[PDB]
Amino acid sequence: TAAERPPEETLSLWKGEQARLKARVVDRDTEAWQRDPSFSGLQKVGGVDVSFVKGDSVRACASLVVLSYPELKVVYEDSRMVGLKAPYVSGFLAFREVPFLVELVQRLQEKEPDLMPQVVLVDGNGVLHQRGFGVACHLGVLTELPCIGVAKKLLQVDGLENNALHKEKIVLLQAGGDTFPLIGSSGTVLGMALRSHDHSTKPLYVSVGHRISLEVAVRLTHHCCRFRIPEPIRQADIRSREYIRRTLGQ
Amino acid sequence: ERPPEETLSLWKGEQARLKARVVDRDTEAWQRDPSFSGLQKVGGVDVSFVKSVRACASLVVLSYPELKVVYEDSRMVGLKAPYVSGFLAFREVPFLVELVQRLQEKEPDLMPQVVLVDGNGVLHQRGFGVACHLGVLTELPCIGVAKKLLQVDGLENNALHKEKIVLLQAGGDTFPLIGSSGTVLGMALRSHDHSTKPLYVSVGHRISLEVAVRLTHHCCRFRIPEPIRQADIRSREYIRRT
Repeated sequence: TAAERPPEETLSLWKGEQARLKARVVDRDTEAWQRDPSFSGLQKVGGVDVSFVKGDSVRACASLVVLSYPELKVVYEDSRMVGLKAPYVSGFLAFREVPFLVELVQRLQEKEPDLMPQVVLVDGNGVLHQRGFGVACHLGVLTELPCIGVAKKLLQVDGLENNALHKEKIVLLQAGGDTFPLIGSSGTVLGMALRSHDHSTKPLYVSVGHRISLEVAVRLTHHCCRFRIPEPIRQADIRSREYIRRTLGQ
Repeated sequence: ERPPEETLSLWKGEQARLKARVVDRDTEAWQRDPSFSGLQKVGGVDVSFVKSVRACASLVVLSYPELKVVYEDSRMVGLKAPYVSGFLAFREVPFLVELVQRLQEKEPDLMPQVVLVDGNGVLHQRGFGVACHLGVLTELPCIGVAKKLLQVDGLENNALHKEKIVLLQAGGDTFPLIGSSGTVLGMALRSHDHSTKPLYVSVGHRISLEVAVRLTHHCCRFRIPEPIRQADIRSREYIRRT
């Protein structure tokens, strides 16, 4: 039943919790380094990942890393095998993994409180979401850490579509740092498509999680990119997959 | 790990004995045909080893020129010989032979007219790589296809060698691998237009080098020749079906 889709009875409660927690999202900058032209004052950037074991519908590995800024060197790392309770359901990602991420942050607080990250990059959307409250917002509100949503595929919500027009806009992205906005049918700006480095063509889709503005989230994500995937998320995923490989006796 | 020297010494002796049976010229009418008219069946083999000792050996037969799979067989194999460069056949050739015998017993009309092998033929420490070994034990024509240069008889993947690779610009372009002896051990082959890393092609058995290289090029939809690529896909897929 860990792989079984939750009943509608359960999904409705999850929608209720998302609406409750959404009132606490802060979609502007609240940190001094975020208003600094060079992010002076930013020293620690977090990244998270949860990799789900390929045969097990029951095993996953959750990882948290903290990187120095601007050097992007790993100064803290933690991976844990966890037991899954819910499958992937689009729009409800937080409910299969956010408790593991929260526990990772609490373990950091108990073990190395001086390495608490000043912002966390999350593998998943923030406000670009069926109900405006994706996993990056969910983590932000439960920890009160600033959070950025970094997605690798476009969530087709509020009129967004990976159609021919969208693919043309991607072709128009010519260098790392170039962007185009993700606009809902309401006209609201849900996020930005970002070409993350010169030698990638598939963009990241960046949205606000918590306690950050969209322009700052985009700039910082760009600055964290040595490859397509931002180094905090990339290093977390590397560790999750390595730990799974070791656990699976290899 | 590595086998004792007494064992490698016996294996070198065996390689020398069998090498006398290698035929390094064309013996099939389709081989001298400008289009390989008469060639209908091209085999490929692969043996994938999980780094316990479990491994999977696969044989495919493809139609020519269409390169469609007409026969496939994947067998879990269980022997424990380690990889020793120059002695590859001694960890896998009996299982390749057994695949060929299974084809003969099950679909004798699909027996391949030539087999592409992942590993060298005469490009080898003692002139008798796994592709020759398979050729002599089955008497099928065999082509050795390697992805890295075996540094033997003075061949070296140095800057000079890397300059020649840069000069390979189109699928089908080649340069010969000339040993310090003056012997031509094989050819470097740019196997298609959108790959820069060459294949190293050598004679296994009952084929000339010029025919082996041309046929290998014709079997390449991607960098790796389609018979080998399809056997490898099946070995890994079979293993993943743990």
